[PDB]
Amino acid sequence: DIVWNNIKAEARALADCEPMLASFYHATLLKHENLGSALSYMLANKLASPIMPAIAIREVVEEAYAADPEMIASAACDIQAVRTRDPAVDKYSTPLLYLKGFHALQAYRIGHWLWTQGRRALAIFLQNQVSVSFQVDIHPAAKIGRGIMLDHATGIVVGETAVIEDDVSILQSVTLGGTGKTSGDRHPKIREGVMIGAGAKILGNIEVGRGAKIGAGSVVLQPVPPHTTAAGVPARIVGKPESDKPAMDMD
Amino acid sequence: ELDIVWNNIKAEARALADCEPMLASFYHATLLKHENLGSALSYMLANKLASPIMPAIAIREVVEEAYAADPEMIASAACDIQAVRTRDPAVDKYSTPLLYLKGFHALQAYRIGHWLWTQGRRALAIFLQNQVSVSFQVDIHPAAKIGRGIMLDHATGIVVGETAVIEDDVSILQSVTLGGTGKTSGDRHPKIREGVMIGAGAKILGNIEVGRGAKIGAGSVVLQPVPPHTTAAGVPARIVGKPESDKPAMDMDQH
Amino acid sequence: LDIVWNNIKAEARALADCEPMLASFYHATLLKHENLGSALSYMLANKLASPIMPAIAIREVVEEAYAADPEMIASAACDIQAVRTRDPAVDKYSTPLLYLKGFHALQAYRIGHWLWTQGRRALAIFLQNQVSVSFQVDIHPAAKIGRGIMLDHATGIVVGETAVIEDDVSILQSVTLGGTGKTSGDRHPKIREGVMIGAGAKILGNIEVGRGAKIGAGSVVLQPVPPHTTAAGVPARIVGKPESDKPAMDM
Amino acid sequence: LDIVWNNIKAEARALADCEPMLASFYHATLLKHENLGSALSYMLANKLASPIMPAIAIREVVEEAYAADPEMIASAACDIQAVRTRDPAVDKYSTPLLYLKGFHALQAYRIGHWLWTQGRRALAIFLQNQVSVSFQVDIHPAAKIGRGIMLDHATGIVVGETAVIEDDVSILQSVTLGGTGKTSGDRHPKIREGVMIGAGAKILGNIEVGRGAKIGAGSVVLQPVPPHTTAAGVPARIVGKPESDKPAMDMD
Amino acid sequence: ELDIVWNNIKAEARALADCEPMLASFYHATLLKHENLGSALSYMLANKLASPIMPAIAIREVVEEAYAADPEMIASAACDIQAVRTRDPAVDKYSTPLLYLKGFHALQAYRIGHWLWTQGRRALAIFLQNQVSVSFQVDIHPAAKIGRGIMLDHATGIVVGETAVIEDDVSILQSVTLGGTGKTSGDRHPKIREGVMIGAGAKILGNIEVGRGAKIGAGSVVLQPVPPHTTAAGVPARIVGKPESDKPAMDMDQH
Amino acid sequence: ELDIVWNNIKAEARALADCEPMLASFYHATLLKHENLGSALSYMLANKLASPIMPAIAIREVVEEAYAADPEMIASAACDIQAVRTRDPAVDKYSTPLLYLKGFHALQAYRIGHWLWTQGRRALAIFLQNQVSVSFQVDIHPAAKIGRGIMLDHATGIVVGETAVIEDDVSILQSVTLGGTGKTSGDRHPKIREGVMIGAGAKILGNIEVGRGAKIGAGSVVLQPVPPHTTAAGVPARIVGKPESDKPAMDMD
Repeated sequence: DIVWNNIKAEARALADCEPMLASFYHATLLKHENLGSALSYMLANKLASPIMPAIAIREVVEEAYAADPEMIASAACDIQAVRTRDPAVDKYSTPLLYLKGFHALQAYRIGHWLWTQGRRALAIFLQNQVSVSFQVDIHPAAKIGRGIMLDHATGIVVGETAVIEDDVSILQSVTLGGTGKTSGDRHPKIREGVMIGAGAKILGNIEVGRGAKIGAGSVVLQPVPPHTTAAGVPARIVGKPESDKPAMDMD
Repeated sequence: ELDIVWNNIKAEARALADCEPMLASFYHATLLKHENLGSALSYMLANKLASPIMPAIAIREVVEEAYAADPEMIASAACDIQAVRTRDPAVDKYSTPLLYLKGFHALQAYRIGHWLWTQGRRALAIFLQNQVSVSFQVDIHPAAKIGRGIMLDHATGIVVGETAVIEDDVSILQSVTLGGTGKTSGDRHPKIREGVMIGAGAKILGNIEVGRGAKIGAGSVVLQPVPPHTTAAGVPARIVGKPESDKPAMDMDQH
Repeated sequence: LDIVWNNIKAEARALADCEPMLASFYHATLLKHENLGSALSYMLANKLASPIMPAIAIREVVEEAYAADPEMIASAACDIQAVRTRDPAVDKYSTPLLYLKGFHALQAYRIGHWLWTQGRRALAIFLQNQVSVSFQVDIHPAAKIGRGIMLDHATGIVVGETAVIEDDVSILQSVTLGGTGKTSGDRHPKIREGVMIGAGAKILGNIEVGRGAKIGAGSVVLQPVPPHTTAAGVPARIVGKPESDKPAMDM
Repeated sequence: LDIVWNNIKAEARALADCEPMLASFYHATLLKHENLGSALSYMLANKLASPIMPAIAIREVVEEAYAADPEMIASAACDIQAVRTRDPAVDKYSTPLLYLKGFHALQAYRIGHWLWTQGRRALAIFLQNQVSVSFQVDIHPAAKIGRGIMLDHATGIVVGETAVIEDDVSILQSVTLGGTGKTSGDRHPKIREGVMIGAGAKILGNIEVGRGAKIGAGSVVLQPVPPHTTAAGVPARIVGKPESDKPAMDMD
Repeated sequence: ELDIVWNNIKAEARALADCEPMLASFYHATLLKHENLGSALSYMLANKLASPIMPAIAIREVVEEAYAADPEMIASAACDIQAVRTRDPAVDKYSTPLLYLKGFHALQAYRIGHWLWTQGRRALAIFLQNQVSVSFQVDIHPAAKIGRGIMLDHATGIVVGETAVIEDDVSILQSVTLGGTGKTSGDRHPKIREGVMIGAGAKILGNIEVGRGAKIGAGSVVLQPVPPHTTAAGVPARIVGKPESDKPAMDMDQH
Repeated sequence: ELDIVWNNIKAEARALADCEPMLASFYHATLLKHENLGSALSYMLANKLASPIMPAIAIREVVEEAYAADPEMIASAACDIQAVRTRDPAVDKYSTPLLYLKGFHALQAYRIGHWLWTQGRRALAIFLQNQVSVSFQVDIHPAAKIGRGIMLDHATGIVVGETAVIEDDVSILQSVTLGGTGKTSGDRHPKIREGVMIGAGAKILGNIEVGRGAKIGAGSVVLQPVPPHTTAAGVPARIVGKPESDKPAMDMD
């Protein structure tokens, strides 16, 4: 509710800032009563393709938001996460309009909901369109929570059996990928509060304890305990982070 | 092998057509309406490569030409499908690579640009090479010599340069670079041999062998040659062991 | 600018005959223009075009910027020369202009930079993020980047708000000149004249990279790096001194 | 409106099986909707979409109008019935909705009309002219048109600012309900309930066409025309009286 | 009358390719890259009928099917090309109808919908019929029986209804309606016979003959049958004379 | 006259920009961002003529060339704007023709193809002629000689052939055909003179004068010459009168 009024606020100012984009700001933000509508609009535009047009995607997204409204809530926490944690982002509207990490994340939620409902064929279709379109490959069966930030995002991979809990922050090229040719648990369970830096690779079914910090470039083959800074290739513990939840700080 | 894979695709397609009404016509357009795999492949390549400069319809003419002129490309692709199905535990269907997976699409798009480059049609090969980079996030120079039964899982970020070779039964992941060194033309890209796995975010630079059955770890930056049946790793790459199978491409043991 | 522009035009006439399907393309992009500045606005308009801002409208903006700061066109000619010599895969002055996303993203950065100078932030941000989606090269408009630069392959490059890249630098796929902290202010690398950075480096925070250094592939560089030094490893220690004065020219 | 909608849905299920290439089309346009109003907003959004206003954005506008004046949806159901009976080429309640530019233009008029009532003139005009280009039907939003209307073929229809068309009218290609003068004010026909107008009529100025008349094909009608009369000729004199009460229903 | 016409198209195309650089690739794509007329026609129809619902690539498959199944359609179209070139003094080239003239395109699109309707593929035939109305402003019901050597010059506004017939060597202009009467199915559309011209803005309603070689006046509204070798005209249509040539379609003497 | 019309367009545009938020950026893109009418015209023609074969950006280069080479086109178009505003009681704004009216667009697209044809760029002129037919339902051969202050109101169905002439201050409606006869090249299209109105669905065939100030009625099929200051009509066309004004184009009686 409060986040949505700032978006609308910022939008009125931007509409005056840049005439070329007035109608854009009006179409994406100002014409909607609430965030859920701005989200279906944005997802429809960003996922649209000849095979499924915006208008048809929007029907699907609205279905999912009608059926599990906490998605909209999740996304509002995802907006707040970016605004504080990204010093490049000074506005509640920037993620919603412009940031592929945020878009991919919300597109994941739709495919997740679809997969919950056993609508696998669609979930997979979208998963892969999102890869091509936003350069983020998240399997719909992954369990991701609220207040997440995929900053820059180009190159993120997250596989079938992964979990990401609330208040996590991830960067470009991070892979929460698997090992083996065999189905079953083989993807990381990343716990509440973790930061992962650019170009980490975290493979197999391994915990990353509640509050840990995976350094940039790190390749993490073994479990990593809470409140620990892992790093190196492959990853040994070089540290303990400077805050309880290093996701909020981005050291 | 190409007849049986094609009937499973068609089989799966009939079921999916019923699974998801919104996409019936999609499944029909991409898979069910075709007599064979080669047709489904030209369809898919035409749609995925299409651009105002060369529309699907025009790309398809080119792809069909190449498949008419070197039908083993269709064969190669059927081995690429089988490779993914077994090696990817996320992929439980012969149709998933064909419909959805940019690694598979980029790979087949490479084969077209390769054929073009063999025919001296360089301008086109380059055009496509770079469109495929933009469209699928895979940058493969057409002059590279890549074989059958290959898997570019996830694929975002793969680079493979002018003088590289990849032999049959190789498996590669996101961000792998088979890139070169120097400002000078000539051999300067890896020759990756039959059976290798390369993990996420490797960088393998210059003209260096990677022996038949080796395993390049994730994150690894590989400046010197790597012998057969060896597990390289680290930045830069030293040998930390020997892999757990003959051909670690088939297993995907990233440990 | 005039020397090459004639080579581009030359190469174009030959290519027009090489490949009939693309004659009209070569004519539209290169042969129909009196100078490089026009070929650049054409190419940027086509490559940045979107339903929200069509080629025709983007071109008006690019032409404005080139009218207002013509040294952009100059910068881009040095960017073309840089690629031709340093890329042994590229044997033609026209290849970067037509085909190479690194080159396109780089020039698109210059437009967003100019826009940001003029306080047209809303637009600069819009373009920054379209370029991320379209070319997989995220760059912040506020970064200060110079002439004779090469982003070879490019997929995955990130460069953040407070970065500097000086003249005669060469960067590869997945390089991140990214930041640290949740706070605004200087937090991105200042990469100096002559540096090469190899594939998949990650250079984080406000740190110098001295005039002529060489960052190895895969390297994660958390501390300052002195001139004429070869850093490497994860994290990065000095393993030597490069083989040329300015290792950007050699690769 | 309920019964017509179930036939559409019925026909759609059969067609979905008839033609695999168009399954997803039939599903997208007809089968996935609970009611006619939704199928109408869908169709109008797709057909009016343009880079300036995308389907998604048009749909929001159409849904607004249908929320604000639901009798539009009703009007359109009568327009569907009209075509099915009066067009011997049309054997299905779904054909107008999917395929017939006359029907589309007519419903697009209703949206621009509603917009113009709300003083949203700039939009109404924008759409009026997009519809001209897209469907070759130029209807000014300020015209007052009613239910059970059929614009069969439609290419070339013009209908001007001050025209009225009442319920149960039928019009063909190239018909112009156009005006005269350089001056604003009443200058367009008031066509009354039951009229047929044939191909390539031109009916100019502020003139009645009485309740049940029949304007022949090719006719150029400069003077008023009384009820239950067959006009014709260039210019139009009365050559008779039609064979039915309401010649719109017959198309003699 | 094919094959010689096709070499002139190709000839003209080579010259035009040099005339106009902006359109080289267009001339190459539509004409020069094809071995025969049938291919240029499927190309042309695919591009011109393409829509998000059915893309060029998909339409082309359908057109090729029809041309494989009833090759005389290609023949018919070559006679339609010849017809325009002689009868249109604005058209000095065998390629102009194929590239540019909506009458010619709509005509050939009719042939596809006709073939479809013969095969009982009504839903598609109707879809195309109406897309052609929107795209080319020509509304021809697929069930109409139209023959070779026809010219729809200008074409904007032509309507031709379910039960109409047009025989070989007919010429029709903008706004002509070969439309019907009644609310009832059955024969109710004109049977226009070999050699007729119809001028701009005629309206010919109901099941009525127009004899072999007649000439319909422009603006004419024709409610009764019209005998061979007769010039009808007026609103409604009475006979004002006899035309100046045997087959007034070939001349276009509109007086 | 071209300065003052252009300031009204710009004026109207700001008001409309506030009227309708969905279209602000449209009004800004088409009208407000341009220094003069010539730029707004190249913009509009580029967007409206754009196609996969020739994109807006490429068409605009061509239109700008023509306007640089024969600036009186822009002038012609300003007279075409004024013509519509007065003569169309449905049009109360100098900007309506420019944004929205296919008659106006087709007319200006004709001017480009005409210029191209004068320069011997026939292949392009023909390409555009026919795209305009498909896109705007107006079929005007580039070789026709058409003048300023013209109004194609509604326009759907207009045809105008190779050897036709339309002089200044003419007004034409939907379905009008200035078409020809014969299979033979040479003069065979009407020479319509200054001041004529032609009503809906006229058909005027062969090489015949229509004198300076005449009025062709709606539906009329005109096979013989028609003298100045005369009201023709009927099928075929005989003289039923004399019009109520000197130049019946300005009145639309």
